[PDB]
Amino acid sequence: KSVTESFAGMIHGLKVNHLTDGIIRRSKRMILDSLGVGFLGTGTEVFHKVTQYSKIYSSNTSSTVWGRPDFRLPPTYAAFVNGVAVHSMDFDDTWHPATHPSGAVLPVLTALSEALPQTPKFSGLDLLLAFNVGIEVQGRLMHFSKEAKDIPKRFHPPSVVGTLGSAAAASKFLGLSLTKCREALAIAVSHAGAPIANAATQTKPLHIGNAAKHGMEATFLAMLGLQGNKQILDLGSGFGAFYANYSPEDLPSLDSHIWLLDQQDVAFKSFPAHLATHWVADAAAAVRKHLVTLFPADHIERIVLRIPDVQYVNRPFPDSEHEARHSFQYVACASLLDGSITVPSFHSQQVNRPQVRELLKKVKLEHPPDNPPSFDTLYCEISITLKDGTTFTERSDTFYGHWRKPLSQEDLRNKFRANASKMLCRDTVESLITVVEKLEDLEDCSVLTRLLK
Amino acid sequence: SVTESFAGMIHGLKVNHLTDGIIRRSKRMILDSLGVGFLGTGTEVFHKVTQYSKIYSSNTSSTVWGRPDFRLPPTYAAFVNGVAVHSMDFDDTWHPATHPSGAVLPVLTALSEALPKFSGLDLLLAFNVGIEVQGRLMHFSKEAKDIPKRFHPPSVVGTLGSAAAASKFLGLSLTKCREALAIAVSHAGAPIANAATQTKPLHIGNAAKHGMEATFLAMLGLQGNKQILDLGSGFGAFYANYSPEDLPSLDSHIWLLDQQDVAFKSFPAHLATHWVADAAAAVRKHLVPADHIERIVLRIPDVQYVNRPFPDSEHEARHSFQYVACASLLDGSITVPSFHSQQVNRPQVRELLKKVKLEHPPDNPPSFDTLYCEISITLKDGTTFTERSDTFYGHWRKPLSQEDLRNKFRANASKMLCRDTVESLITVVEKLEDLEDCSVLTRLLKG
Repeated sequence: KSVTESFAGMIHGLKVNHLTDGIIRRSKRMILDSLGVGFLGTGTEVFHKVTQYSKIYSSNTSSTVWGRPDFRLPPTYAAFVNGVAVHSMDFDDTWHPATHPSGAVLPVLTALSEALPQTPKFSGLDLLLAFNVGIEVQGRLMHFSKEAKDIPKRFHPPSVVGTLGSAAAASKFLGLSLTKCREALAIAVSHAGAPIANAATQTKPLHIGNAAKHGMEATFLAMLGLQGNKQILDLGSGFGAFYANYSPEDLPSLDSHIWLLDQQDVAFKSFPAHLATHWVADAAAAVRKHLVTLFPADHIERIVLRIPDVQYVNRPFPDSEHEARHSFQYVACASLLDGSITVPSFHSQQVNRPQVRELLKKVKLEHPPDNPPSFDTLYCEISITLKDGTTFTERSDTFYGHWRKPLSQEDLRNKFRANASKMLCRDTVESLITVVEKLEDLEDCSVLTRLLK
Repeated sequence: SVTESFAGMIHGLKVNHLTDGIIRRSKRMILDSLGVGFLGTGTEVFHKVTQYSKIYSSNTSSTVWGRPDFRLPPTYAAFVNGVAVHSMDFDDTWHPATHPSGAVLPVLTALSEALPKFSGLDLLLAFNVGIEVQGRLMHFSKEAKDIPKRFHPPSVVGTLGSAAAASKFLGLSLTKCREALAIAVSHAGAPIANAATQTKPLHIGNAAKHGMEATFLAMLGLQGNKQILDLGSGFGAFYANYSPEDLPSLDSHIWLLDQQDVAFKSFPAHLATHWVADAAAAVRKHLVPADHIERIVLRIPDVQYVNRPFPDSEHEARHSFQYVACASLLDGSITVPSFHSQQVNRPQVRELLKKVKLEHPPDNPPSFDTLYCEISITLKDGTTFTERSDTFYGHWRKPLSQEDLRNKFRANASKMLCRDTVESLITVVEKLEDLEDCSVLTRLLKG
């Protein structure tokens, strides 16, 4: 047969009986983190704009807009705005090969659980199964091109593999047949193109939104019988259009299948910025220990960041939240000036402080050959020379939260608490934590969705 | 920057910049698009996209061309109407390769209805702005001159052209036009493989839809990359060897449509097969005998997604060099019903399809501007006949006359509309220049 048919086979064939306790732990962590960052993102300008746009549409079915119990959107637009919320602050999870896999799946399954209830109630295990199918389809697909393991320079993966992950999760959750799962994937491929250039702008979050949206839309068109190319995932003129040196492979038998999450964990972010800057901040946080026992900003000779050549996060003078989130230089100098980087660190009011500008003017980037542009092998080394000639240097190979040194469950819960506390009552936050941690045992998925408002 | 140059051109151009040529050609393009859309509203693809779209409703709405019994939001109205226009791949063709009219006209129509007076000149201005933007974008990559092999141009340049036309028609500021383009870029990716199947029409639909959506998001103030058209990591992500250039100053600007006409199709198939049919129609003149032929050799470029020696369905038949050749030989002509399943899988067609050999000489590159088709038929007794078509009637080198294009419109639109309504549409489009309000044209689409 074909690789495309293999993907349809994996989506259709996988059952709750194939889920492992490891992927269930990782899935519950991913879901809790995604909900927290979404709730936080509901306060952004981007989420406001996408909800003001979406509100003009209405349907016979509708779904919750996270944190805002006063209005509902069609399931498509609800998933759209919720994915925007999770990716509104570049604060959701990161995986390897490079993508942001949770934001494109969870809002879709939530909207479907509300919008299209099955005659048998949806269970937490059904949500986990569809979630892991989407997470598996993306990533399993990314291993068909080596460049997917590097930080992207052409297309933004969450719009490419995230869209097909959405389609796979929706097809699984609703219960589509083998060939309709295939057709949902083939249709989603024609909704999957978006460039990396918009990463530093107000548009970037919509890459998750549409990824959540379009996949669902493809599934709907697949249910109506709309057909696509039977070999869309193993043609260079099909899905392979998004990757250089595309090299697809058949999927393994379910008897020999191993979930990707059981072998490759996700990284969780501590502050809302590009993952590469999490190395920068860490290195900066170390070197500041030799300078501060307030930072002596008035008399610093220079700041040197040894960091790989990722141009779209090379921003010596960012103006907005979004540019600061994609700025090596701002993250380094802000960590040096304040002593830590958190959410308010990326407010444009804070980014444009005169101390930030004067210290920022001193930041030099250096790209040594030994460190490649990849979240798995990237490092950051920071050197600060004083006007008196003294030079200090510290290096970060792995930061707390990276898949090599993951956040503890307590720290991930506390991130969730701090984020959700702007939208949810305390008791709602604690109950939602409980429900997600015990999601595998949840007889009725409604319990989770009813807490998102 | 080039991006700012596009925003400048879109905002700056006025009705007074419209030329006699681009108006004549725009009226031809619009009439053809309406006819082919009405024809396409009877297809399964239109059914699928309207059964999907009907679930959405908004404060404003717009006409569904073949189904006046309900209304859609202008977004979904443009979606399904563009689908109808591209439902059987019988839209027009332009150079560099794209299908620029199908992605633009439904958007301007839905906007004139949903979000009100717009004049025929305002419609023509926004339409030509979209067409111009598509042309200028395609001139930034060499492969745009060729028949596509990775992305489907109407989903890439058509999306930004739609966004430009919508932004122009609604009246967005300079920077909001720029932002509409930057947002549209993030909605613009679709591969050529789905060209050979039932999904293909949606590439126009989404191109009409997403462009409009981008404009709406721009109107709300959503920002994108201000130099999206100057980055290979931006719009250039869709092209090999992307090399953008500034647009000429309005002091020296020339419309592209005024220099490069569009080709109009005679039968619903990929434009390349229009060479094949023409050549085939010639060679049978020396024969008119399906059972007396040794072989059929069809010289034609290496375009794999129209290389289907044994098609299964409607969509493969529309993308089959071999089927077009064999149907032309058997019937003497190709018409719309020629692509029905019972006509594709008939035994005479199969007996000839088994005989078709393709040859790809260097003289044939995969490009609509330099393509030719040469067909040779050898009989079992050794007799060989050869005929060649370098340009077919309807190609921009031999464009369809007004009589033939009007008759195409009549034949197609009459499937859905009362023929007197068809004549009224002929007059209104022919006289669009003097039309006080677009309402007159859109009312005729109620029928």
